[PDB]
Amino acid sequence: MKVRASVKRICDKCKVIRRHGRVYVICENPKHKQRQG
Ligand SMILES: [Zn+2]
Repeated sequence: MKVRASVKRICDKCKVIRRHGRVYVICENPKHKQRQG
């Protein structure tokens, strides 16, 4: 899975996760819930 997206942290609550060659962006703020790929 690959997409032209580079989910980066936005505020002091988002965290970039690392999984099967995949990445996620989870945060208390729902506006920062992103995921690479
Ligand atoms: Zn955030």
